[PDB]
Amino acid sequence: SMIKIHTEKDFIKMRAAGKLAAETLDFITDHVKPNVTTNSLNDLCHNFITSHNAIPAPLNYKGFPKSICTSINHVVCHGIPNDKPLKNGDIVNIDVTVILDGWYGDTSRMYYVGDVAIKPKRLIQVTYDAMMKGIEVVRPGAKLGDIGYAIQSYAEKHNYSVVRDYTGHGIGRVFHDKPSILNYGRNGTGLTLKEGMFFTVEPMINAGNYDTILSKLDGWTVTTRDKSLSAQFEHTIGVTKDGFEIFTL
Ligand SMILES: [Mn+2]
Ligand SMILES: [Mn+2]
Ligand code: NA
Repeated sequence: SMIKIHTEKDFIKMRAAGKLAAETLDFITDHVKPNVTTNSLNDLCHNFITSHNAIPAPLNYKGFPKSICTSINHVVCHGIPNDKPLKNGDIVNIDVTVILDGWYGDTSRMYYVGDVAIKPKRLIQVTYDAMMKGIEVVRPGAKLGDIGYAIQSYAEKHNYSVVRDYTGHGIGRVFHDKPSILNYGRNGTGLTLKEGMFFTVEPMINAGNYDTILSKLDGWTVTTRDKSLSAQFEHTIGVTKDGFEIFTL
């Protein structure tokens, strides 16, 4: 597979798209509360994005019917906004992608709905830290499998499981580009990271068993086979002379 190598001019564009994607996530926070629907949140983020001269990449992407993904509780990823009210104690991932001047910024976060219990809180914390362990190996000369190994080792040694079938990806003027960034792997295996690569790191971590099911009904929604909670965070990153840069802050 072909890995695109980027110039400084491209980093500039990615910083702007990343920032706008981050700010959308900052913006929606105060709106997440009990008895709000994910449809309301979708419209909020949709209008935030378009009023900043940008396009929501998920809208009609391979038919996806909405502008953001909202994944509640045992939903693992790509949950579709709907009319169901959020409940006190729920956890939700909101995943945004903006296209700004032709360049994609892709990021997701976990949100608490009302007062959340200790177990959900611990799951979210380990997920965030596992993501960061993956990002922290990134530098020219490190190997792609180093990323998945850091994530997997951290999650599993904290007593959680790693979702295998859905991955990070290259990104830039394209939403999903080469290579796949697996969230599991053996250390020191796979292609060599080079200065100027852009990609996402987006691990999904389950409280129960690692096994997931894709909805045949809507074709998008992934849930845990065992109905245990799952959490995810995502950043878009770039490889620099000194390691990594996170664009989605
Ligand atoms: Mn995303
Ligand atoms: Mn992504
Ligand atoms: Na979830």
